[PDB]
Amino acid sequence: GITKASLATESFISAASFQETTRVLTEAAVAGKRDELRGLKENVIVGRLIPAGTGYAYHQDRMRRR
Amino acid sequence: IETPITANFREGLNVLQYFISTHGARKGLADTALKTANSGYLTRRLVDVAQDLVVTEDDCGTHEGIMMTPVIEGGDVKEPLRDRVLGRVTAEDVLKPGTADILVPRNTLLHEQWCDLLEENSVDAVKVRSVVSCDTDFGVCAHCYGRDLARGHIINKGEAIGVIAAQSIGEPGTQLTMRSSIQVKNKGSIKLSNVKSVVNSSGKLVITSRNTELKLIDEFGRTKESYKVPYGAVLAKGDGEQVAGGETVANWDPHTMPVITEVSGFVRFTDMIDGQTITRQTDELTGL
Amino acid sequence: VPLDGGRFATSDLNDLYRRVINRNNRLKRLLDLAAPDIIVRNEKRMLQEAVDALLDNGRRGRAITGSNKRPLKSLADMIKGKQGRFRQNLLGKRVDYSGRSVITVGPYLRLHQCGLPKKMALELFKPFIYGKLELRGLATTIKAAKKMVEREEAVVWDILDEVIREHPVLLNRAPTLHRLGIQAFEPVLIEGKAIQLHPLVCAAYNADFDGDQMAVHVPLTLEAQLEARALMMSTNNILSPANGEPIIVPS
Amino acid sequence: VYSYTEKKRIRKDFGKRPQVLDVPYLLSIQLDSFQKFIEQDPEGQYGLEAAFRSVFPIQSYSGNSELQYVSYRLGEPVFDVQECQIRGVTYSAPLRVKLRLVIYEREAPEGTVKDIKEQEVYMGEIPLMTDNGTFVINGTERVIVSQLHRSPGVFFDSDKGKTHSSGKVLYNARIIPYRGSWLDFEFDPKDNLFVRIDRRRKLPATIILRALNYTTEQILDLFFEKVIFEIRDNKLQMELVPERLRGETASFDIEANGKVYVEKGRRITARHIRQLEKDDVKLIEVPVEYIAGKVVAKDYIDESTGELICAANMELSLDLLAKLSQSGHKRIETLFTNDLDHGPYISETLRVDPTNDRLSALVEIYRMMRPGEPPTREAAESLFENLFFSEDRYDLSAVGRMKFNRSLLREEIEGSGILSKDDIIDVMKKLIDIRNGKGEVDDIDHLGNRRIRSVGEMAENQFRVGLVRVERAVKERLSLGDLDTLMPQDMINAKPISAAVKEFFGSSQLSQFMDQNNPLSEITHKRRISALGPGGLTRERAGFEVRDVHPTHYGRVCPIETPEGPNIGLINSLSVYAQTNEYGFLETPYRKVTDGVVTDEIHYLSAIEEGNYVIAQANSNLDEEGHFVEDLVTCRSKGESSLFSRDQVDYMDVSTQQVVSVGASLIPFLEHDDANRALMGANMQRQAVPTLRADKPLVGTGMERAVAVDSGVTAVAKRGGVVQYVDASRIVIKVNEDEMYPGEAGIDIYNLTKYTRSNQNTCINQMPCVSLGEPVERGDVLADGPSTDLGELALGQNMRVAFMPWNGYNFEDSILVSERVVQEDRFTTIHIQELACVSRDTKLGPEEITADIPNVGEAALSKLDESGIVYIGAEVTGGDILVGKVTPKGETQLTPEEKLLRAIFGEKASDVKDSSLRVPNGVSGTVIDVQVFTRDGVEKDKRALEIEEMQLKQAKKDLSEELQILEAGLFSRIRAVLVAGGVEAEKLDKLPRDRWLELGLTDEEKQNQLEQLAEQYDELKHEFEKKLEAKRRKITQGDDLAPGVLKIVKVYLAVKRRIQPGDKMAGRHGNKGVISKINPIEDMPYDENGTPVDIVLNPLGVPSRMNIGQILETHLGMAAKGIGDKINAMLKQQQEVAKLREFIQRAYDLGADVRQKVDLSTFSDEEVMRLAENLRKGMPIATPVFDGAKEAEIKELLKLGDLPTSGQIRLYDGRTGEQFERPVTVGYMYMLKLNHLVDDKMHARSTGSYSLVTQQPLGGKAQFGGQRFGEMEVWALEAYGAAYTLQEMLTVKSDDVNGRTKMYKNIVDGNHQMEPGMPESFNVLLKEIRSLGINIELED
DNA sequence: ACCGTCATGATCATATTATTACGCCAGACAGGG
DNA sequence: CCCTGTCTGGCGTCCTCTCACCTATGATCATGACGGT
Ligand SMILES: [Zn+2]
Repeated sequence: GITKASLATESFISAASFQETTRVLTEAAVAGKRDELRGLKENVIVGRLIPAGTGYAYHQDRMRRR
Repeated sequence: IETPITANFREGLNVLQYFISTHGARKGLADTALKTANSGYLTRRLVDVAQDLVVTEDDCGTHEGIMMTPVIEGGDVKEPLRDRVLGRVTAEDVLKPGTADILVPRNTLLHEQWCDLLEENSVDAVKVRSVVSCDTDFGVCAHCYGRDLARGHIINKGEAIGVIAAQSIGEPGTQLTMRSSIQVKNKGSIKLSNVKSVVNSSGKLVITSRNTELKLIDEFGRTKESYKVPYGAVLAKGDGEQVAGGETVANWDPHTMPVITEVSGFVRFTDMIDGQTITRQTDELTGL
Repeated sequence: VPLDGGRFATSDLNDLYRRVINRNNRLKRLLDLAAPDIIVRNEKRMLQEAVDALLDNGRRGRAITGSNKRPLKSLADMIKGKQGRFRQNLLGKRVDYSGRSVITVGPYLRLHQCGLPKKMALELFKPFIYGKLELRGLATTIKAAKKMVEREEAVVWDILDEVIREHPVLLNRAPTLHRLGIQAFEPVLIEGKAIQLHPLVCAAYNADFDGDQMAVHVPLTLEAQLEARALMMSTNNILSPANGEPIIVPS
Repeated sequence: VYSYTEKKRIRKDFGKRPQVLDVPYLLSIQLDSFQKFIEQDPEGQYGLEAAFRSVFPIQSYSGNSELQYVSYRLGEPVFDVQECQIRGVTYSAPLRVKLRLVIYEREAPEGTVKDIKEQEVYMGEIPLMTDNGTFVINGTERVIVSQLHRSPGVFFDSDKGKTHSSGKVLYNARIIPYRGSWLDFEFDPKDNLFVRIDRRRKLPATIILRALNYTTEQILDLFFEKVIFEIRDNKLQMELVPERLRGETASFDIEANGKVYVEKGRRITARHIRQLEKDDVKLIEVPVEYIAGKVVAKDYIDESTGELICAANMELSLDLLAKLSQSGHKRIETLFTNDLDHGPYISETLRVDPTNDRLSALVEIYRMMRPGEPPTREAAESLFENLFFSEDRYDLSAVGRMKFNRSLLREEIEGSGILSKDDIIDVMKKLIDIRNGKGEVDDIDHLGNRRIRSVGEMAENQFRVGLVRVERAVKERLSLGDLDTLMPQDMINAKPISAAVKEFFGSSQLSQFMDQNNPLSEITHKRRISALGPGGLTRERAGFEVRDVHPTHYGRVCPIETPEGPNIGLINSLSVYAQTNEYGFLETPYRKVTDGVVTDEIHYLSAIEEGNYVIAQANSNLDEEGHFVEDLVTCRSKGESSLFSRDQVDYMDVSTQQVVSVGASLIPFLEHDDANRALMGANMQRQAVPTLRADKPLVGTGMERAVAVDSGVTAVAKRGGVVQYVDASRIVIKVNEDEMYPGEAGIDIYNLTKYTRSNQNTCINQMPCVSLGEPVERGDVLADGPSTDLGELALGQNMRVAFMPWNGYNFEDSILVSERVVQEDRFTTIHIQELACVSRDTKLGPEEITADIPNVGEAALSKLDESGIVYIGAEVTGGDILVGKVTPKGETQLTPEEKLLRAIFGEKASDVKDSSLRVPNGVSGTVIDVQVFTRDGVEKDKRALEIEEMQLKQAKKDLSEELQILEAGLFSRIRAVLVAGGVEAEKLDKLPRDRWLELGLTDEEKQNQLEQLAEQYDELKHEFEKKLEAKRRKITQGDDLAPGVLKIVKVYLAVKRRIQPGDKMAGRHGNKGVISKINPIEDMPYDENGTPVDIVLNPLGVPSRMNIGQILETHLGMAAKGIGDKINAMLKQQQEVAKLREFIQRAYDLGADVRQKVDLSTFSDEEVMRLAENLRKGMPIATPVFDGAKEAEIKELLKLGDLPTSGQIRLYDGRTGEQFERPVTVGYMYMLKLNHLVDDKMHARSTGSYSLVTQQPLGGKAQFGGQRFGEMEVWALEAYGAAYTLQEMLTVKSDDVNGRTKMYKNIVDGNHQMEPGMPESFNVLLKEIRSLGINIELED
């Protein structure tokens, strides 16, 4: 279901901007999880270009130049 | 309430009629002012499950996609195929309903001109590409989404479709509310699906399958009606037959589950002993 | 920070940290005083409950409180909830170069332009007017320009009509549900104090005129002016994205 | 006959039903409750005496001392209301209490105390109520709002359906005490019976029945009947009453008297019961399988062994029968446990019980209350006697005992406040009866179960909580000191009492700030039935049913006036005629319809007495005697409307206005509006603003005079008489002699309230409306208030409206207004703002109020005096300096070095930062009142002494005018005395006023009268002198301030606003609208007479938003103005009074059987000219709510004027000058300006201040802030492809500080470019997550 | 009129108890056929 | 040991505007007014 599916994501900021932050931050902390940003709300949190709209060319460029 | 409000607003409502009116309107204001919270929280859950999904390819390179048919509840055909397969790219190439013709090719967007050439040929159902069958890792390819919907063309490489989709489902959350036998209507041809049947002694084709779908196909090929016929019903008609508009074609009794047979012969009571298994209840008002 | 007066309105985290440090100093002094066990146990237990109350208050039995019976807000309550950092300061932010007023009709408009008052226009476009005034050579330092628009002389309105001209603004009705609730217009200056909004566009915003209010936002940089003209302009949103039906239907 | 202000302008009145009970005093809830609270009340209850007699006598911890209670008394307040609002004090009264201390001796607490002491003691300050019904807490006039909560008593709810997911309903029985521990009996799906106390852990219910000292034999004696088995020679025979066998299938062939009655396999019919009870069958025969599961009642013991044969409440087997049969028992008592009739709920409950006696039950109850501690029999007895059975901790009120006896079908409604054994046993009996299928459950929203608290009861409860804290303190101190040496003011202290009552009146959830911008808004905020607050529900949790109008709100709580939004139906408003019962419920009047005739006696029914009887509807036709003219009449029996016969009715409603409230009974034609639009119309009629010259409603309901006079904005005459001196400041009434006291000679002075600030920044003015030499009657208006006119209620103004689409400028709901409206200055209102400048003492130095300001011009300071505080009456704009204040700061770390350096320069060089009080951004207006509050011991500057001399001369001149005009009336009485009995016609007025008091006269009542008037003269002289000295010592003395503030300068601006495109106007039916274009005069659609229409609405709002009442109001307003134009035509031609009398009489008859029936033949040729002087701007018409003016009466009144019958005039155009096709509707609508203006919402920000903890802009308008680019707007920009717009929308424009300074340099240099960086609030997120044990980083 | 006594206001550390009245809806836990 | 009531936690709409208001106390030096000589 949609709230169990958005809280079970491979990106803990996406699952922490949404409902309960305690459960998700302890699960991510004891798992040692890492957030390869790669979505819209991680980049709205961290303050950069959205990887969808005009910023999709910027993220193509950055993903190409690694 | 069994006593209505016989006075309109040009005539005056008296006191009791206005008080019953206030019952009916206070319920509506409470429903909107509490409905809006669930509508907003639904939009939030939807844009946070979507949140990631970006059109990131141009073709996933597949041949799978869902089978768009017109939807029919049992009344007249509710939503036509041109509402469901408008601007969605076909999965395999649609055969023209005559015989084995390449009417449309296998990766064409179906805009209004293609949909009119679909409606002229009375095309049954289209196997079309759906987003849930997209093979793209981490995103949706540009063909399996479909038309842009506010642009005439296909979706561009990039445009966030998860967020516009989540907003478009949750945005009408305010307008939504919060709190015998089969009689045919039109005149056409009969077809049966999921059917395993047998002819009774009288002639009415009874069915030995519970899950039988009774379709009414017209003289053109498209499916215009559909119904669900239970296990053991008295069908007035048969397979492939032509009927008249309004003629009863089905009959059953839902309060009496039929234990009808396939063959004939004599009846024996196997493991039926009166006193422990079955009981003797002679009827009061009839005697049988 | 102190409020208006002579006392300091102290935060809740200072109460939490000050209690943990008071208890930790007491426990160091007891462990020093070789106190007996039954209650050094009480001292360490009070420290355990103090730390557990600092981190996530109220997850243990009934939450501590300073004034008056309301519990005080801990670190996890600075993160979680509707008013944490995610939902209140990182996903949604308060925004400079922005304005807000009551809307009204103005049916003379073309549907790519909206009316915008002169007082709001001179307040939202203060740096562009400063840059324009410094380019002409009328003034010298920045102060002089701020005195000029603080006085509102006769020459800054031509400067204002020369910073408006091809510069879109984002009008936004306050319950934005779908993407047609943020649309970019070109301003036409209004003698008045009310945003004049083209009527057809109202059916997109769900905006009647019974007391509604809208916010204006200014695209500062050049890529944002081009995004307002090429993606978010009101001429570009004539079909609703939920379907194929036109959203600029005459109401 | 009519009162003299009702001969000024007599309102035309339609309406058919002759009234029998007039509208009561609309503020009776507040005033009657608080009069019930504070008054010397004998016989114990109610009031403060209930608290002082329930918490006292405080007896000590066995020290034989006792602090008992005598009486109480409130002294006068030190400050009256006006000085209290000006200065800022509470409006309180000191509560003196006479307490007594007695101290008993040793070995005899029934012996003599050695010493007593009775004395006066100070405790608390309770705030009094003003005559308007409001409190003054800190200079701001506040209202405590009535609460609607659950009635104390038993309550049998049914948890229907939802539990256990199998449809088996539960039943709980919540006993709701007024003060103490709750008690919930309930069931469970195993059909066991479970008690719980205060929502704690759950126990089986009969554990409390053992706690009341019941043995198990007695419990089964109570809760079941008995079945008798007699062992008489054959198969253990049975006593059988066949009523238990109603529908049971027997296991054998029941025969008796040698006759087969019942067959095996069949059930016992009712006629077989009749056979067995007709033949009087007693003993029948049972098999050995019949008592296989019968449950024994009591214990049987064997006499030989002394053991127990079978325990109580146990089923019987073969061996138990074999044991008790051979022990000598012939009688066997069992229980009847049926499927439908009587379940064994008590029996299964006792089988779950582990306890066995009283002690174990008390131990288990003591253990479920306080978990995990050693119980003791004394502690368990003390706890269970202090839960329910003590006068201290448990108290049903009289309301609670009434509901608890009524819902258990008792007789006496009087009982003790504590429970007993019979009470709990009757609760369990009624719960088992409801489970058995007979009797019904009780709904919650039924208004027989919703009590109304008010100001008096809630203040009593908060005062009682203060007293139980102080009895904790007195029990501490009384037995821990030396006696006898102390007095009962050293023990009891006034801090918790005053803290409790000051916290309740100061900040509660029900002591709220009065919405005061309108007389209507006052008088409908004081009448409010809020469901929220302490003890009630909350907005964001509940619910569905409580937000819905129950069928018993009819005539108690208004159905249509409630705030839409998050709390609909919780902020209910009380109706017009609805009183409050003796207990606290709601009651409403009715008319006792005896068998044929509607008797005109009123008779108050509650909410549960209404249900049993049958009530006729309000507007039922009756022919002059009371006989109902139909033979089917619409009535309502038990919450359900129907059609009943002519003479089975028992009550009729009083008047047809009683379902609605006073907010929504000033709406004309209410019966034509759909209920949503009537709701929005009543709410916006509350939200109006007072204009400059308020006019009148042409189409009212006649309810305006009750709302105006019965509020407190007009100056109602106390004693009637003759006016002597009218002025804009004061009004002097000379009291008539047939209304007048013998002593205290008496001519009254009304000091009006001129331009002062309301709470909503409006301008609460009072204008005198009487002439000079004019008679006034008792109970009559003298001075109109805000939004009043001649004693009526004029909220907005009435203007010429036309319904036509006009070129798009009224598209959705907008309004288009001619310039003729703004030229007439008719929507110009007066606001008063109160700007304040405090001057504190910092630790860098004190602040000054000097006029010298660093780095400002002399032209900016020319509006100041030599003292630095602005003159009275200088029109300022935004940015002008009102109070020149500079920060007295600096301080260069003291020391000798700097000590000798300060002598050279001298004083202060420039260590004074500028922090003056300035006008807010973008207002104007006039400085009308300046106050200077100064701490005593600080030098008062020059303007402070100037204001003190001004107020001193004003007070002395005003009190001298009081004494002078009062003694002018007194000497005018003295002259009237001396003429009778010893006249000096021409001799008296020559000899002086001193020698009138001592002139001789005959010893009669006249000489005694002279002695009375003389001593009243001398007493008023001495009283004048002492109160002048008291007023001077109140003015000249210092003022209390906050700790550490030197002086406060307050400046009152009076802004005078106007109209503009963007304001909100609205009618009285829900037709809102932003006024969109202020057209010129010429463009308006005019008609074939010449007059332009003022406002052009939009017709399309009528068929969807179904408010059809505004079009009938428009047509009747045009009829009213047609009559007014014909009066203006017959008066402008200077016609004699005969033709005016003819036409006014024809315009006042005009209808069906109506109530008005006036005649002008008793107005005598001078009042008719003045009545026509008041009717020439239109004729006011009353239209009551549900008994209004029908269509044919509007047509007949439009025929009296020469207007067209259909109401529609053909209208030309202003632009083209050519006719509009299909003639349009014009008329007059009474439209209101709302105070949602547009130069209070408009705001703009380029770059202002920034917040401190997260570097984002501030929020609001007063703080110069930016609009919240919220979360859904971020979603809407993700939904496009706008990526750079969102990046600068949440990095550059908002948060990143180096990013935004780079941005500001780049914008003022022409380079549109952003250097992005990072949000600083994300670094705040890193520090808050990192301040836990969590290690968040940034990789690479 | 000066000297001594009762009264009354500053600064300052001490550290937590006798109310209840949402409505689902998952998720984990002791109980028992 | 697989169903199962029962208990515990965790949600519950966005944007805006106006107003008022945040424990009690228990102990003592030193200032301040009152009365005798
Ligand atoms: Zn795909």
